[PDB]
Amino acid sequence: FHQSAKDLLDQLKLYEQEQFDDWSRDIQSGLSDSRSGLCIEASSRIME
Repeated sequence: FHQSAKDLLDQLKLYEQEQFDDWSRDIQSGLSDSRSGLCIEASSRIME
């Protein structure tokens, strides 16, 4: 049982790391490209 379950645990951890690797890059790219560039503050409107 342990042999099987342990190997599964290793596979689970490897998948997690792969998804994190992408996730970290994803957010860093988004910010550095289009969402870190001096976010425009919210403003109210009454003219329209």
